[PDB]
Amino acid sequence: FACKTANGTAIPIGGGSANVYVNLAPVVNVGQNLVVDLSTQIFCHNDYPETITDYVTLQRGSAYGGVLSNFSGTVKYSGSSYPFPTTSETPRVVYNSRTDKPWPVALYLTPVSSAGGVAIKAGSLIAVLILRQTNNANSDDFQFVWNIYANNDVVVPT
Ligand SMILES: O=C(O)CN(CCN(CC(=O)O)CC(=O)O)CC(=O)O
Repeated sequence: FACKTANGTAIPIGGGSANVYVNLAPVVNVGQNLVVDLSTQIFCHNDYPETITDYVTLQRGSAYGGVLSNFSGTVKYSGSSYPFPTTSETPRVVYNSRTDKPWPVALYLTPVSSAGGVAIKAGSLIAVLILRQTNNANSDDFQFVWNIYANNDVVVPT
């Protein structure tokens, strides 16, 4: 089991970490959601699908910088919604193919009442998402750590 980002950075068997640089909507009004869809940026595959089933969770998601200060969050994982920053590990998603498939994570971020101006600075760390990978054969328990960085400013107009 291994993962890759949309620009080709890999995390190999056994886990590791990588940076993910994401374009964000440059403006988000009070009452609207800023969507950070990681499913178009993070992909994973099972190397030996005839031999083993791999299981994948969002073990935890943390917010940083302007996301932590200026937004109220939820994370959708494989169709279900949870608080973001997270308070529990999600259910497991099955990976059963050598073809890379999306990691089905999206953040829904709406401005807090105090947000105004540049609410996320371009280049800043906005999130760390920990993917936990297990399997149905042995006790392997691997962490794939995704450090999410903003490519551009996000403005909340005032
Ligand atoms: O997980 C696999 O793909 C192969 N499994 C078999 C698990 N299968 C049972 C079966 O194929 O009859 C679970 C499944 O139904 O996918 C071997 C193992 O026990 O580690």
